[PDB]
Amino acid sequence: DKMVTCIAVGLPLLLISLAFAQEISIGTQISCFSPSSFSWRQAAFVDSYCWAAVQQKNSLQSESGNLPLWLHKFFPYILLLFAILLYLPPLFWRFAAAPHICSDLKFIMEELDKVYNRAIKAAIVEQYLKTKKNSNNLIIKYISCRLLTLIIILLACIYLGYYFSLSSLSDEFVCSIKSGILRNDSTVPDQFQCKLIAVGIFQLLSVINLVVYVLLAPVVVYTLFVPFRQKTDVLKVYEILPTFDVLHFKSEGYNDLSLYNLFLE
Amino acid sequence: DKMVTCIAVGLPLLLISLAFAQEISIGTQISCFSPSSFSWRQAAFVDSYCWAAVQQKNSLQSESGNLPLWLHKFFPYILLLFAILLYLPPLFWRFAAAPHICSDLKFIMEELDKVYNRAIKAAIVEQYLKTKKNSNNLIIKYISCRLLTLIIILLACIYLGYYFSLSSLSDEFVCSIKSGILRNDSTVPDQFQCKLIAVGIFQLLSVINLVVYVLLAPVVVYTLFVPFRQKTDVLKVYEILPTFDVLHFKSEGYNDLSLYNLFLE
Amino acid sequence: DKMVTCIAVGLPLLLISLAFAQEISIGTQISCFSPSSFSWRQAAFVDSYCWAAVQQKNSLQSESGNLPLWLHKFFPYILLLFAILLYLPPLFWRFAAAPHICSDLKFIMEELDKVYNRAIKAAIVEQYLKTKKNSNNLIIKYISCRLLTLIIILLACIYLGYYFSLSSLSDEFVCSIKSGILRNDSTVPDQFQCKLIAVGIFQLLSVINLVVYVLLAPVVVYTLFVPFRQKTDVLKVYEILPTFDVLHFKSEGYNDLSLYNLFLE
Amino acid sequence: DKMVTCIAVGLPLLLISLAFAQEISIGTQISCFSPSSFSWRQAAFVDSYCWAAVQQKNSLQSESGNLPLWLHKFFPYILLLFAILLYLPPLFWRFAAAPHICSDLKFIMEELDKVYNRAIKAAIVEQYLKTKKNSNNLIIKYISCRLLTLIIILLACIYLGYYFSLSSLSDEFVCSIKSGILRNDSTVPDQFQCKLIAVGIFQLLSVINLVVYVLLAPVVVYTLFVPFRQKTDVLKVYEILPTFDVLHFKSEGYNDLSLYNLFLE
Amino acid sequence: DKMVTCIAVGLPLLLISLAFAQEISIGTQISCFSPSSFSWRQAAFVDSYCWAAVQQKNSLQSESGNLPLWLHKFFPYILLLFAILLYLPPLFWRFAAAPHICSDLKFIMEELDKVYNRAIKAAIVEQYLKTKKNSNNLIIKYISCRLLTLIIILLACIYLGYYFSLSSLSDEFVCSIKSGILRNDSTVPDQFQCKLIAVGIFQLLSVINLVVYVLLAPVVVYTLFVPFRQKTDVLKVYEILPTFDVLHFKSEGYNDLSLYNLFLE
Amino acid sequence: DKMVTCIAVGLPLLLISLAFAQEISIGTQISCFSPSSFSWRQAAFVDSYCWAAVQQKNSLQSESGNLPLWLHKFFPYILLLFAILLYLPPLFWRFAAAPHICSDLKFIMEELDKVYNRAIKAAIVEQYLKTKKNSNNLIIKYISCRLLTLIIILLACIYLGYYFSLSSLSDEFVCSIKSGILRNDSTVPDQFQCKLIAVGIFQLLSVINLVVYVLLAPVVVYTLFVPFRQKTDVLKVYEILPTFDVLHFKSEGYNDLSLYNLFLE
Amino acid sequence: DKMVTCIAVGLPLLLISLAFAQEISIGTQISCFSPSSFSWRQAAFVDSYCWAAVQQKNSLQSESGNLPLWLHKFFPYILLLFAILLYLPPLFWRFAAAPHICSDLKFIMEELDKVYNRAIKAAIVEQYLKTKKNSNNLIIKYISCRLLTLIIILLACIYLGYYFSLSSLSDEFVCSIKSGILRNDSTVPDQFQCKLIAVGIFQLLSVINLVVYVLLAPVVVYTLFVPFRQKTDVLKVYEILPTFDVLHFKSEGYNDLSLYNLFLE
Repeated sequence: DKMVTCIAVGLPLLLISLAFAQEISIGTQISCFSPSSFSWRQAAFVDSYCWAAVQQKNSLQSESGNLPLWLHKFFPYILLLFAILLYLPPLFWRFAAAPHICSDLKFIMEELDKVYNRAIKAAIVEQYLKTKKNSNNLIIKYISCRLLTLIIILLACIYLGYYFSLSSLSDEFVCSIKSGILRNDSTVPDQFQCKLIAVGIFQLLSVINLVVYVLLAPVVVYTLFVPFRQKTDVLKVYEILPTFDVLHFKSEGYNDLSLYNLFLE
Repeated sequence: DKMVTCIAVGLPLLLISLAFAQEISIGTQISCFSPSSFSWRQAAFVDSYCWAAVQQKNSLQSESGNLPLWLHKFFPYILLLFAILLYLPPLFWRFAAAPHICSDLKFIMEELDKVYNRAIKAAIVEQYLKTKKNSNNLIIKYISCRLLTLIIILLACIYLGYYFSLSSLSDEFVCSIKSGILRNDSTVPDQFQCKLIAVGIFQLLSVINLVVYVLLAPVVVYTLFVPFRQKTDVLKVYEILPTFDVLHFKSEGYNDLSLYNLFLE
Repeated sequence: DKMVTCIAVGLPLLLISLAFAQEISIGTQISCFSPSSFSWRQAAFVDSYCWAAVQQKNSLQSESGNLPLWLHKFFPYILLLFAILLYLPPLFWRFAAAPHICSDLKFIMEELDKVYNRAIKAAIVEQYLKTKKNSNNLIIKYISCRLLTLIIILLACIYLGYYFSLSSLSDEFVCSIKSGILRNDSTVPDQFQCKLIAVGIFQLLSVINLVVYVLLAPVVVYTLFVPFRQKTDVLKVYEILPTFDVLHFKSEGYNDLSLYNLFLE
Repeated sequence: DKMVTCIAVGLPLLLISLAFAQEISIGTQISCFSPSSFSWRQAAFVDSYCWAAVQQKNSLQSESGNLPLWLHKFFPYILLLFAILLYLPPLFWRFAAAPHICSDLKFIMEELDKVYNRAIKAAIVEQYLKTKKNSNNLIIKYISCRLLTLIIILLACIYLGYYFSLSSLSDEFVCSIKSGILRNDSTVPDQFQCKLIAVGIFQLLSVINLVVYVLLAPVVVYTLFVPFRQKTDVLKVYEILPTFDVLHFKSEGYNDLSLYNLFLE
Repeated sequence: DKMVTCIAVGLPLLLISLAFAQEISIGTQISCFSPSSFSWRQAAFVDSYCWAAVQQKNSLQSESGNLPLWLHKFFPYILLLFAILLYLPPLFWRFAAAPHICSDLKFIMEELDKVYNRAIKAAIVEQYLKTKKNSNNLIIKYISCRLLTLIIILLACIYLGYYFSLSSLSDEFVCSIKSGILRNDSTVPDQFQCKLIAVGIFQLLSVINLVVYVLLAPVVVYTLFVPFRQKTDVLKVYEILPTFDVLHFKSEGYNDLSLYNLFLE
Repeated sequence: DKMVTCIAVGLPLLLISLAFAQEISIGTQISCFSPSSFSWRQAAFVDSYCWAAVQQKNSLQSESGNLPLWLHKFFPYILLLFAILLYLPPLFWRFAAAPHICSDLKFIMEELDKVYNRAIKAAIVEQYLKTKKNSNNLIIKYISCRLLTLIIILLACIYLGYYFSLSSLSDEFVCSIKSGILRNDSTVPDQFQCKLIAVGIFQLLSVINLVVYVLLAPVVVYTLFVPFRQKTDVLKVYEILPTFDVLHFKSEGYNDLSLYNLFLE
Repeated sequence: DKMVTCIAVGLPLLLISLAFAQEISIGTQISCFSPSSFSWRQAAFVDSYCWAAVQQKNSLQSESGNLPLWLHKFFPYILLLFAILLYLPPLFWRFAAAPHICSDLKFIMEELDKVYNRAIKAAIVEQYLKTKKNSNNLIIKYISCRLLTLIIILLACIYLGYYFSLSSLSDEFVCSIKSGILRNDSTVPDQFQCKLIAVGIFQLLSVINLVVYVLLAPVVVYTLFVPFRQKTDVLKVYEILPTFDVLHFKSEGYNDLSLYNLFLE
């Protein structure tokens, strides 16, 4: 549990703290080039016009190549989704298996105090491996979120891995008010070479979250390999090995593991 | 309870966190095109004038087609309503059935310790199925909110499903101060091609809440199908099957379900 | 209690959350039309002048018809009053009847454990209906707030019902600085067709609170009808029926209502 | 206690919530009429000059009649004083009589369990009226704050009652920089017809707090009339009647008042 | 304790709430008269220049009379000092005498239960006045803060009493940039009749805190007069009378003072 | 402990509250003299340029004398360091001696209840002075922070004592953009007599923290003088006298010090 | 534990408080030199353009020498990383060894109460050194983070040590809009000698965090030297000496270390 909950608590909390670190350094959102003192409010109009008309013109206006790319407006907006989608398998395990694993904890704790009163009588345990001898496909419904956590983290490395080769010239784009000319065909200049403020802190943030998840994907791969090195195959681990390390979850007793020191002599 | 409370807690909390994610990225609300440096305050006057006169002119001024459409001013305002209307059936069940289901929990817990002291005597339960043999239309008054939660989520998919085909050209609209000409008929230009700032984050938010509710409406449909696969029809499930899974609600005991392991041998 | 406290907790909390939803979308408060770049501060002076001189000129300056109507300056200001006036009858019942109803709860709980020890002896209750046989006009002093809650909710539907037919042209009004001409009679233009920013979110908020209270006034009317269908008239319900449903208030016991299951066989 | 603490808790909390309702709708504080684009900062200078020179010129500059009236700068500032001066008699009673009334509560609770063990023996109280037969002028030191709460509420109705007849033309006042002419006698215009922004929400707030206190002053007058209708004069109520209703303060027991039901038969 | 802690808690809390009441109504800090549209930033430069050069020119530039008077820049800054200096003697008594007075409370409570078990035996106390017969100059180290609280409150009435006769014309002062002329001797006007914004709420705050402390200094004088009217001089009160009223500090018992009612008969 | 923790809690809290009192009255940070309406943004550019180029030019540009003095940019920045460096010896004693002094407290409390049960037997203690007869250089590792607190407070009086004689003319300094001339040698004026806003509240804050620490340095000197007047030299105080006053730390008992009253007779 | 947790708690908390001390004194982020009143919004456009185009031009535009150096945009951004990377080894030890060291604490506490009941019998312990005689490479997996904390702190002194010799002239850089000329080749000036606002508080913050870590790196080196001076080599310390000082972790008893005082006589 603890090596799983370490990642499953610290990593979306890391990503939401990093999203807030983005959110402090916002300032404004976009700047456009107003044509040399024609007003103040017309400049903010053109700026908000082009920041609203990024997604809208499906034709070619930036001549960038695959220019319908939605121009990375949404990194707090995407990172919120990715943090809560990594947060949902802990919520699923904590709201659909924690009473059942608490009953399993009560079972193994009455089993260990049964061993304790067997040692008290030394001044039945033999059946409890047979109590967990059945099929029990139900703990494989718990193991599926451990693969489902690898699913979102793998595509995040493909999502942010798209963000590097995007960011050559996907920031300075050319925008217009063509329907503004369509009113009068008289006055306003056509194109304004605007530019987003965001990639100065966004592009060098796709170093960090990418290199964190790539250097942690084998740690989540390693979550499905302790069931291989303790005499049982993945078809046969069904109840023991997803409880055997979970025997170390809450606490122990004065002789839960000191018998090994006692049986040593 | 738990598969119901999972959705009924996480989903309006999702929608209110997404409403706050909208509320951080507001900035301003609308920009209008002031006619080339005639003042500063007259520009904000025209801008607030047209943002106040969206709903008012019932005649044709945008030439958009069904242009009395109220121009999506209200998405935090609508989403607040939809979050609290999804929040109200949990409030109704928690304030009108939780003492009665707590009495049901006390009844089934004294029933299970009656089974426990029957096992203690092995070192009356036979009547308790007959205690719940009556009509009891009262739990069908609890099942109605499970349909009433499907009611609001279904129309939300029709509400946001309206929002896509709306958003072709329901953003750039044309506005005027015609009563301003009616003062003097002298000076001010007539029409100003204003534009809302909102749909750049609103329209690509009607992807998310739509696709979440469509991929969760069969999960709320599935809330009325566990009463079909356990030997009783929906006319006959009245008390057992809305308590049978609710037997797994708070906790269990050392032998509430370990008898199956004991009766196995 | 619970069907009463459901409304009496959730509805003024709804109205104060909706007042805060108004308070987020304020922006500015009013815009006026400054005459074409005569200053910046004179524009804000004229704007604050007319937003301060709404109530003051009792003569006809808007030519609107019943134009001394105070021009809806006060909807957070009125809604705060209406929320706290709906909050005061719960405060009155909780600070003037909750120790007495706690003594009533202690009386009925010693009555039910008297029934319990009567069942223990089966291995005086007959007097307790006569303990509550008197006049007791004092619980009618508790029933008066249930009518007093209907009083404020009924006039709120007449208050907001006034707000629809008001809002035809009670927003664009004409204002002046006539005493400003009285200084010099030289320079300033006379009238400025100002306009409030508020009714774009205020008028379509008098849909919501109106239709909520109209669809909840029969629910508060229904609070005085359970005392009619249980063999006693409103002159004779004095103590039983305002305690009979209040017997279901805190909790019950293992045999407070399981005797009906026991007496069934 | 409870009918006293109802007012003494809810009413200064009402006035401080209403002061904060003023504090949200502030905006700016005063506007002055800058003479037609002479600068921006000189306009704010003149505005802050006249908002600082309201109290200073003791001679006649507004020609309003009793124009040294300090021009209602201070309504959050005065209302804070009036709220804390209504808050101080509850603080005085809670910090100078609550241990002594807790000892009185301990005395009457050991008196009622003395009655309880007298009823247990039925399977000395006769002295306790003589324990409270003395003079005890000390509870009259508690009754003085009930008159001292009427003192501040009465003058508040004279304070706000002054505010109506003030507000005819005590808002638009005329101000100058005469010492500014005394530098050069050259350039600046003399008088500026400024105007406070405050009375649009201040004057129609002296409806509310006035009509609340006038419709609650007989409720505080009624706090000194229950000691008249229970066989003792105000010279003779000294200990019984300011404890007799305070017998209903914390709670009761199973037979603190059920003896009346028992003695009925 | 309680009549001391009433003042010692409520009065610096009053002064810090009044300091925050100042802190809400700040707005800006000073306005200066920019010479008729020479820039915007030069106006704020001159304004911040003169608000920084108030204390600096020790020569005569205001021609006010004793014009090195530092021009009351510091009333939140001074009032913070005066609040914490009135807060420090409660901190000193609570951190240097509260365990010793808790031991004194434990001593007098075992003394009163010794009287209680003497009354139980009626079905040694005679030595305890001799236990407190010594010199004990140590409680005079507690009485010194009661004089030290009078020290700061007395000079505060001389500090704020200086503030009235100051405020005739200590607000409008004349300031320059003479070193600015020393650059070029060409362009900038010399003197600017600036004015502080502060005394409109500062001077009529030296009514309030002055008249509060003057009407409370005899209440702190009265703190050293109860030791005179109970048979002992101030040389002989050393332990009894600073504990005799402190016998009424925490609570009492069922017969701590009801013996007087018992010995009455 | 208590006379030490009084200073060690109240004094860095005083300095951080005074740093926040600085932080409220910031406003802007520096003003520069823009040459008579050449733009707005060039003025803020020059102002931020010179506030960034204070430390950079190591040559003579202010002609002030020892003008590389870094111009007191850092008083919240320095005061934060000095507050946390005075906060660190309490952290060191609380995280490296509080369990050991809690064991010492447990030892002296079992010693005092050993004296208590000796008095109970009157109806071994003689060894406990020999238990603390050894060398114990380890409490001298606790006494070193009491000298290390005097170290930082002494240099603070030399740090702020430098700040007075600095502040003659270390505020108005002359700055330029010489590399700006190096672009064109055409347009911009060379020098701008800027001035910091800070010393109006900074210089008259080096009165307060200086005079507080000078009037408290003998109080920290007095922390190493109680070990001289109780029969042992500083070489011999090792365990008794840094525990003897620490015997008065948590509490006492009914006869921890009342034996002196008992042995008096 | 405590000398380790002192640094491991206080030092990243120091660095994050110092990062927030940076975050309060931000103001703006960069200023550029707009060419003499050509607009307002074009100035902010050029400023945001060059603050976005710092990293982008990989060719020579600053002529600084190794000018692709990314120009220290990221000191809250880097310091957040360094604080959480110093925070992660405490998280690793607290989530992967604290239950095992709690079992070790339970083992040594039952060992000390075994010594206690041996002393009670004086009115088996001999095996417990042999219980910890094995290899136990597992505590060397705890000692690796103590080296891994030295890893990040060592490179931080090389990271900030790079920052001094960088900051000669890595602040004033030259930037252009060359693609802006490529539109028209007509109007805009080419180069703008902009300058970062950050190094006035950033460069003299690389004094502090550098000199803190250099004066604390031997304290973390000293964390691996107590295992050398207590008779065992680093190959043989495996369990005793990383538990021997951890015997002083939670608390002790009345005779856990008072036996040394008892065995002294």
